[PDB]
Amino acid sequence: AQIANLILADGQATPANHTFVPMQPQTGITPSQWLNKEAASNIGYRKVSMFVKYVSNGTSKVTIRIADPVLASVPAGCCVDTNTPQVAYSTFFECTFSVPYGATLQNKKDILAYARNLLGTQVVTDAVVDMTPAW
Amino acid sequence: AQIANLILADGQATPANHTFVPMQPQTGITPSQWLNKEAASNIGYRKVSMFVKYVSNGTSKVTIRIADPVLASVPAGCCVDTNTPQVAYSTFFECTFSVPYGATLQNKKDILAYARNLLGTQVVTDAVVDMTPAW
Amino acid sequence: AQIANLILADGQATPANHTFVPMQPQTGITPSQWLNKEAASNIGYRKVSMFVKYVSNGTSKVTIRIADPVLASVPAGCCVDTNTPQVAYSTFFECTFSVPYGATLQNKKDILAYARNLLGTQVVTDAVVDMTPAW
Amino acid sequence: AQIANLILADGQATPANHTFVPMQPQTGITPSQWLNKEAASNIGYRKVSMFVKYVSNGTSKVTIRIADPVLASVPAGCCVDTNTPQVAYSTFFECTFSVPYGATLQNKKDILAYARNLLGTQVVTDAVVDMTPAW
Amino acid sequence: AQIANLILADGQATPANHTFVPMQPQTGITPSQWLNKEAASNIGYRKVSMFVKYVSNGTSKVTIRIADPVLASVPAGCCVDTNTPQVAYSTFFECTFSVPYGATLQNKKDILAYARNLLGTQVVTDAVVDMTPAW
Amino acid sequence: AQIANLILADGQATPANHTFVPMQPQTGITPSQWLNKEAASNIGYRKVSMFVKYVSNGTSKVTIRIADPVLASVPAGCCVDTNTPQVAYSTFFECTFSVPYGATLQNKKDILAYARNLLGTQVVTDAVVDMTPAW
Repeated sequence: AQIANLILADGQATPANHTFVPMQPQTGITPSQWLNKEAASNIGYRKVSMFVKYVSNGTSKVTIRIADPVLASVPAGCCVDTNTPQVAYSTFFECTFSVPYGATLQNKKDILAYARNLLGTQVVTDAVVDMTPAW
Repeated sequence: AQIANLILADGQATPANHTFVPMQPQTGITPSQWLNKEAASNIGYRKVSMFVKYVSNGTSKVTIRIADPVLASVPAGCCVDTNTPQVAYSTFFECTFSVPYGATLQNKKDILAYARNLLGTQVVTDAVVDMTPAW
Repeated sequence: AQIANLILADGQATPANHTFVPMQPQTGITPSQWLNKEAASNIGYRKVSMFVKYVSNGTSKVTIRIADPVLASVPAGCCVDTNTPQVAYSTFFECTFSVPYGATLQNKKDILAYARNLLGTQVVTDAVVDMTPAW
Repeated sequence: AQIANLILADGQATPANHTFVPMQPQTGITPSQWLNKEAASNIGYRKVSMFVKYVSNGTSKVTIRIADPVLASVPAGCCVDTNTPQVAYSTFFECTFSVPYGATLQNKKDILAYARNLLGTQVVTDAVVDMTPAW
Repeated sequence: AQIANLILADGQATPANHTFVPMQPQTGITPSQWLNKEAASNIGYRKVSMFVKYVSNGTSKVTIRIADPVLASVPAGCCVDTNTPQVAYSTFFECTFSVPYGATLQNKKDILAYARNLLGTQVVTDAVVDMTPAW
Repeated sequence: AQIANLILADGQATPANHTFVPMQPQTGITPSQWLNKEAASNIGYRKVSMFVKYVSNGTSKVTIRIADPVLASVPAGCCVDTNTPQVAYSTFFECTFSVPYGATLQNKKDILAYARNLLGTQVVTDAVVDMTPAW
């Protein structure tokens, strides 16, 4: 997988696809990372990043983080320098897969599928969106 | 979501549903958690735990961790006992959603969808199974 | 040479081509490296790494190292874990070309050819396989 | 393999064979080594040397080094004592095979072939001759 | 922009394309750099290098330098060996684009075009080649 | 080269020629400089300046800088009088040619052409406009 564009669909009544241009690939410590480039200021750009640490005799790790910021919009007549905008708040998602040495390709398939199916579960969607726990 | 059984499909040619009995609900200090209860050994049970920390003025946090013990993959010569480190004989997935107070319902839906679509992406599938990163 | 797949033939009666997926390109500090990705275990993957340090006034250096884990050869009684030293359960080949600044293109071609012909020589083949030196 | 002459072909449009007389064989610490005996002075002679350390319970090692020097030629009318010549620069190739105890003859064949095929690869010839990396 | 070959036309009656093989991609402090690979010795290789510092809130900076070295041809008198070359002199071009936070994309286009056209201008060609100012 | 008008094409879908009336000829330390004269206030005038330091025995130096300022449009809130304009920001381009004593006239031509073509290159256009490095 050479680095290339990334297309992720937001959650709406009808999802609309959002595109992520690559900015830096994975070499050494630095992780591969993409930018959305949709917001008004350079700071509102939504970003994704990933790093695949392959440990030949040890615990390999895949780390992913997704950042969705929302900029601070002030009334139009008001005066805050547009050259200095701030981020009001930003949602974050951070996950890490930990795969032992000597794990079967089937074990890797297994855990990937468990993670994806769990995040697709009604209890998980319920918890993240409505803030509703499993009581 | 009252705590109840949880059904997650493994990754195979034909995926097979695996069931998760609940063990305890979510409390203020303990996270809700389930158990696979398939393998004969206490070790081979697969666990899934989740916790929804609501912060009425601050960053709420949903935390999820999935553990799949792969003892089949362990060589016959290696002995597994209480002192064997967990991260050496089982696969793990850990994610955390961070949701600031004042996030629109649409922001919550958005980040849930971004996470799920990203883990569905081919680049992620390729990186977790074939260990191949984005270079 | 943009980094791309690498195909190396093993030594058998009928040699069998083995493919090497690229993992990361060559950077100023990290060397370009590939992976075999054949054996089921993370350990059994065979790696090949290379780095070309250009010294515009001095001794440039090309460095290559090849690692073939032979876990089949390990006795059943011996356990292999993170603490097992690498050089005990895998074969290794490490070479370094040192090219001074001001070397004619013909000097570079020359030493490449001398190295390749020497490793092709029967004395080298005999010494590496049958452990028999030149006495 | 008793020590005997060595014939290595340089890299040219049409390679021309160069011969290496043996000077010292491998006994104890001292490695087997051959000399080209083609250059004008005794210091320009190109040399090859090899050592096969057989470790019965441990990591056996085959070490090879090839030295191609180019002497310093000064204008004929100029006066530098011909009894005291210097080497302007010299190219070097150094490789080490590391073979574990208990490695199959097939594993030894394998790694020898991987090394030879890799040094024969277009990316390797490109890197050593043109100073071109894998980017 | 993944790093790839770079083709630049020299200044002649009829310009001739010169190719620049990459040596180093930009990562951290280390800047992207390409080499000409035409002169025989490792020194004569011409070098182009660039570094893009993106400052998310501030003055971002693109820095570029072009180095055209010419090897010295010594006379008989000084008696430096024909084989050890030295660089006589080298022409240098070093530019820096400063792009502030609030800059329009059209502004970025504008200034790049002004720079290119100004290096095209008769006044600049006159000044750089004949050392004649604009009096 | 007596100082005279200077015409430079802006970067647009269709470039439009912009004229630069001279203000100052190069004399002593004071460098030649031209002004755009398009924005209404004396501040918005864009400025091009150049200085040719001919060093009869040493490294001669041509220095150039292009300043593209954009006037600020204030909102109603801060209540700076409509009549007093302020400069919001300005893009800057600054280059320096270094020509050593022994440089061939062909070498001067060469480096000027390399600079112009490199500012033409897709990598540089990409980097300056989208702040994307050559990774």
